[PDB]
Amino acid sequence: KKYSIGLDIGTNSVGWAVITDEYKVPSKKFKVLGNTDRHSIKKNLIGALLFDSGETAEATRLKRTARRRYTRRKNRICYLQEIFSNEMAKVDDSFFHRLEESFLVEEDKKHERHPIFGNIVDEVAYHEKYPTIYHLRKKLVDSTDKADLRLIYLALAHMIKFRGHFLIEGDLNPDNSDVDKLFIQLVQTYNQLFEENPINASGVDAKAILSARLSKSRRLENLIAQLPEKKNGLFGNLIALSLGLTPNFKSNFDLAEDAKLQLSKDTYDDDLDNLLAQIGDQYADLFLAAKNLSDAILLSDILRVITKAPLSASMIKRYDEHHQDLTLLKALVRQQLPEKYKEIFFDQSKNGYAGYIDGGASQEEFYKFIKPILEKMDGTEELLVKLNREDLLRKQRTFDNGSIPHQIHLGELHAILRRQEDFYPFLKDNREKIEKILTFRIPYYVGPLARGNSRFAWMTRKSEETITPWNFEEVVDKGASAQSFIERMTNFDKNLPNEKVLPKHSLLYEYFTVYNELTKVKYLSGEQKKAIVDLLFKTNRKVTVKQLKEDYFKKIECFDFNASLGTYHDLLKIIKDKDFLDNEENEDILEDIVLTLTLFEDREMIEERLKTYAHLFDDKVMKQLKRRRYTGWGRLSRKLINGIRDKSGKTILDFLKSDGFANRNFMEDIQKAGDSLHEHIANLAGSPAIKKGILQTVKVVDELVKVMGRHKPENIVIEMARENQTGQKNSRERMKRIEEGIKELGSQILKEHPVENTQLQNEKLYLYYLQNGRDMYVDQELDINRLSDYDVDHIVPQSFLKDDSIDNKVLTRSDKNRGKSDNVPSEEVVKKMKNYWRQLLNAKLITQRKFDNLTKAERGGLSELDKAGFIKRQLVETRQITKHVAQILDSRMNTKYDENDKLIREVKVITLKSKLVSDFRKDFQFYKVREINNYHHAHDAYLNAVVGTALIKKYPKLESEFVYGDYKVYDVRKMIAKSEQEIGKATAKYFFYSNIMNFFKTEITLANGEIRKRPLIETNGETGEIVWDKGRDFATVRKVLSMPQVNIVKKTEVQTGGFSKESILPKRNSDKLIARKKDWDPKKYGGFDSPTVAYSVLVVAKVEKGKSKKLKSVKELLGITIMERSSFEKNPIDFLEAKGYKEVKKDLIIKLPKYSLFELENGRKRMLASAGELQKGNELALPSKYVNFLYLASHYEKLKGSPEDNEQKQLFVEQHKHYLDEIIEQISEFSKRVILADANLDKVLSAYNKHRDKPIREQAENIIHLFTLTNLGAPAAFKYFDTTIDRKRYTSTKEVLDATLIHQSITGLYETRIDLSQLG
Amino acid sequence: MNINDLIREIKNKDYTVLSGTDSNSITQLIIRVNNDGNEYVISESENESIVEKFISAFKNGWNQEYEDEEEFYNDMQTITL
RNA sequence: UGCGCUUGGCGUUUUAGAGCUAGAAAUAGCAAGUUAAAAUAAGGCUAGUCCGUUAUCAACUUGAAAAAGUGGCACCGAGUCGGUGCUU
Repeated sequence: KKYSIGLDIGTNSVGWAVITDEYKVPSKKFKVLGNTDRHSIKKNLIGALLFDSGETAEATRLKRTARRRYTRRKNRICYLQEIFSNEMAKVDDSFFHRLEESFLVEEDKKHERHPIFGNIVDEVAYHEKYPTIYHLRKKLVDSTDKADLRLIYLALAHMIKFRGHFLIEGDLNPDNSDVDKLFIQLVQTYNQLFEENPINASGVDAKAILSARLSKSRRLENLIAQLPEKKNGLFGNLIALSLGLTPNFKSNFDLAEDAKLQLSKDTYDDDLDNLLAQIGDQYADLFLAAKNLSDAILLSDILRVITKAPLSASMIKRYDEHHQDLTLLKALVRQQLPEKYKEIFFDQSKNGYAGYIDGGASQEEFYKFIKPILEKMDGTEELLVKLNREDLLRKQRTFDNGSIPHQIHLGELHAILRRQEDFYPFLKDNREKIEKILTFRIPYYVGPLARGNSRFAWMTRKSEETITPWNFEEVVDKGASAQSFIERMTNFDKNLPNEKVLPKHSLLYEYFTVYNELTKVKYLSGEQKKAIVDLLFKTNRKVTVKQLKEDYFKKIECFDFNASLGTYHDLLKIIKDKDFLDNEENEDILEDIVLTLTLFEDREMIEERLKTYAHLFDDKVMKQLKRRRYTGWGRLSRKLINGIRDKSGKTILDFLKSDGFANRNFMEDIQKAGDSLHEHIANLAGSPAIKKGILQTVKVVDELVKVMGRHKPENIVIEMARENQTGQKNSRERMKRIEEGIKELGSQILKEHPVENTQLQNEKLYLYYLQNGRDMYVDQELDINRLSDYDVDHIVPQSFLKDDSIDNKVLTRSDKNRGKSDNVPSEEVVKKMKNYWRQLLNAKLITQRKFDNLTKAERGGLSELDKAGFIKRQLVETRQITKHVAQILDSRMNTKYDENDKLIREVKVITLKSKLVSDFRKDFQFYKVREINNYHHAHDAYLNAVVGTALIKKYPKLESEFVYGDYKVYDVRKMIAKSEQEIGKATAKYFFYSNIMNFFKTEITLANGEIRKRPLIETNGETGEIVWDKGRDFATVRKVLSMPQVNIVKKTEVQTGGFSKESILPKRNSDKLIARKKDWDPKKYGGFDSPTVAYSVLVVAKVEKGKSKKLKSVKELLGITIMERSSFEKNPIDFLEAKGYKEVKKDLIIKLPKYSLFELENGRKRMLASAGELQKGNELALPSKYVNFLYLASHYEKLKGSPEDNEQKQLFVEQHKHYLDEIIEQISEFSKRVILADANLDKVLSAYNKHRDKPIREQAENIIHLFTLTNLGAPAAFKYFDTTIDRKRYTSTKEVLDATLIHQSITGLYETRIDLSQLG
Repeated sequence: MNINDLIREIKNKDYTVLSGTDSNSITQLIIRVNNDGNEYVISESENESIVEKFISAFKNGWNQEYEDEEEFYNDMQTITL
């Protein structure tokens, strides 16, 4: 028997269906394995697979950088201890051994209980001479007297453990740390970006105004005071971003919503990346200087004090000001507000001073607590101003120390060693060895320095010994590791595959996208196409079409945009040599620099790769050329742009400046050049989530063909999902487009008629303000309030191309106001309103495609080329990822060659678009309500197989548009008829009305309301076989969508991830917490809480019970956590025997991953969520009539159909209310059967009988809410009108033990039922 | 506010949050409380957004229906602010 | 898309920083608080300044692994699959 396979691929669901020649799904009896009674089961050949989405590896990497963090920061202390250990045992022989044991309790500690000195006498005296380490760290800098070597280590180990940031490369100079010199660096970068509107802060006292001791607002506003723009300006936001505020870059860049940035937050570096994604990466150099400037501000807040050690003394002043103010605060609370002294200074739980110090409140949570308390108290001045200045009772270690450079911790370090160098000999010897431990930074181009066992390492070593910061220069090969660093971190092109891509800011890459954009404009030619480049792009970074229209079409030519070449303009302002850039001989020189400024950020490797260029220019040109790095990567390789050639003797880029084509390679070469399946799915341009979807889609195919007796199908139709689609962004984008388009026209429609954004969801109301309140065809106004009797018209009608988007809708007085033709509006309608459409256009109210289609009659109408293109938009899948997936199947099914050795394409892999099925549904009323059940993925895959097979059987001459392989391409007149039904079943022509989904229609509707009849039997005159029957085939599609058995299978997966929640909880007497170390019991140390369950195990053994210690056979359901999995899989008996189990049977131990299926009584099923909770495992199969009824009733207003079609739809809901009482009848019987949540079913049935008088759409949109009670998976809450039905979960995992364990395949056809009642 | 701000605010609360069915399917947010079976999923509805249900379920207090989930409704409450 | 690499700042935990008083197991009344070590997935080894939250999947049999192997067709039905032939 012949058959086809339909598939719907998604990020977390793969649907499938099998159709025969008659568009029906068949059924087969499958063998049920196991110990059950049932040895046969009948299952239809349609179903879906639901799996959890594939996760991105970002969370894994961010944890790995933290693992390498504490590993290497520890070794920087081991470096100090290993250096000190020898000559230090003289002084103390148990100092270090008390440090690594400082975490243990008195009972567990092997040494004395006091770290530094060991006894309680010399320790408390230290904490009073130096209460903070910054007290001692300053003393070890000023005094020339010998200090205890233990105190020397503690100071050095402190500034080495927490050494500070490496944001600055060399030493600290005023032009990298001072406010005045760094402020000017910001204003200079802002200027270059905007010219003839720049700020010029000529006379401004920068330091004594911006870096004063005042609030974050009293300093930003005081800055602009000596600057007569305002605070809302872009520069005002950069200063607000630098001073620590949270500005909004929306109104400045005119975004769709708000994009707020905060430098102190943990999310700035990613929230900012989303800003450059829209505003363009050209602003990244500007926001960098703001971050560069902000750290100079925060440092002055710390370094409040000319020699000695500024930071520690500043931290000592912060210490003393804390004491004098706390004594000030205590005396006020102890003599003015005598009550609540314990609430502020003793409570710990209400964010007082105790919550500030002992109970976990941040500096801001404590400021907001005493802010109403201080203001309600006299004498609180000099304190409230400090509280507002964010400088009150500050703890010495706060969140803003990220602005402390490591050179500050290097000055105090070198000062301590220098004034102790002449006392201890090894401190004189290792004065550089200790110094280099701090100053060293493992480079980017080196990374992990493994010896061979690491999938991330790439670095080679010059001499295979041990690596330290001091021998890194001698042991590490800087060139070989960096050469592999480039070779690995680069990602090759798709089109060429071993040719490396280009940096996104490359010259030859910027030149390419410049020409690709220019070569498709027209109102071109090769003559001054490059003269535009030379006169427009090569001098002005921004080519406002205004610039082109008058600085090129006036000055030159005859009197009457987007991406550019930024790197050209960027490199221009540096070297000031235009002959250098325009010269095509120095191109390889310009490319390796951008390559070097994109890969590396190191001081020495940049020179080693640019010292070859250190003779082209010298000094003042090089230093500026180095301190300017580029980021990002392009998508093309140089061999594709200026490398390949089709024999013309000209490459792709050469064609762009003469004989334009665009990147629509054809007339072939780009695709002219076996593995494992794990490797084919690995290198696809898709997220890891969809890569899993492809893998399950290949497995579901290999099992469908094995069921069919290893008989490969006829055709395989493929449909994907387009992931990460997923309100305040949409309806505001409409207003942002409506607001600007009105201001351009200047007509006051918003003032005369205000509208809220939520009211734009009305398709007609949106079209009103889209048309400036005017008819699209008539000069007459529009009604505002009588939009009901006024119609929306499709410019290019549905008869030619099914388009229901805004750029093809208009709003007129009536349908007949567009003309009498079946085409676009005629020249009569054009002439009257064409001048006003351009008025709409320049305001960006209508698109240029909407304008081109409205004025198509002026150019003759709809050309055959415009018709043939409409067939491409309906049939050709533009995504590259879908083509690579169909390749995986065509290379798997069609793997047979003849003896002439061609390839026997057995199967035709068809690739359809997601619109053809959704259009097929909403046309012939096969509506879809996804909230009912998971069956729609199988229905979308079944309808895909029908539309795919019915197309190739009806229009075989178009196989080279969606089927995979080298076929004939055809042309325009090769299938497009001349006009009307000319050459109807005569010549090779076949199409006039270009909507290829018309041969399914019973009656085609034109634009002028005319009728074009179509037969009931659809044939193909070139052969004659029946391809579709509007009388007998539609019921088959309706019967297939109505059958209640669909192989719904949740994929079982062993959990993988963290061991538990990462809250290092405090200690407690319970054994529930997880030991943080093998000896640190949570009973006296505090550990992790709530472990995650990898999988579960059906244990079957005997345990000790009763006071007699006898044995008792038991069957349990123990959960194996992730941390326990390593040992349980190594020795399950010796591990289970540690939990009181004895006499364990290993052949009856069952591995139960998540979502394990269990069936009980009356067909009610349960899925195993964990060892102590269950999920709902049943699906509710409503028939096809209710899905059509629930959809039409829910969308009673927004039907998106003709009033001749909406009549039947609205009367179908108003003549079939009893379905509402019928639908609620089944959910009740389905919940009284398998859901087993009776109390929740009480309210939904009572709330339904109340609202029997509510409008039709009211109950519908709330009955769809009701399926949440009966949906598969975990229980969830929902709201049927006002009654909030709360969920009833399943914590009783006991009934599962005596049930039937359904071990089912990926396709659900192959089962293996294990009746667990026979276990024991 | 923006759903991404919700997933971050509950990740900071130690609960292991996946945004499932984000590809022409009905979107839902899975909060894995307990790390042992109990998952409070909230699917999107055309009428009510995913964060409008997060408030209408955790705004006015712990809903008092289960021992096991309390530290939760309490911690999810601090995010409605 | 994806995927890698470098660095910092807080945090949290346990211990150290001795508490003093008139008080019986309740608790008042005072004085204090600002940071230090150590851990920062348990840990695994080849002991590397290296790996350890991604991917990868039903059951059963074979295998270290990579993987190979295991389930008749047709009609008439449809509340999750039946009921009804043919063949061995």
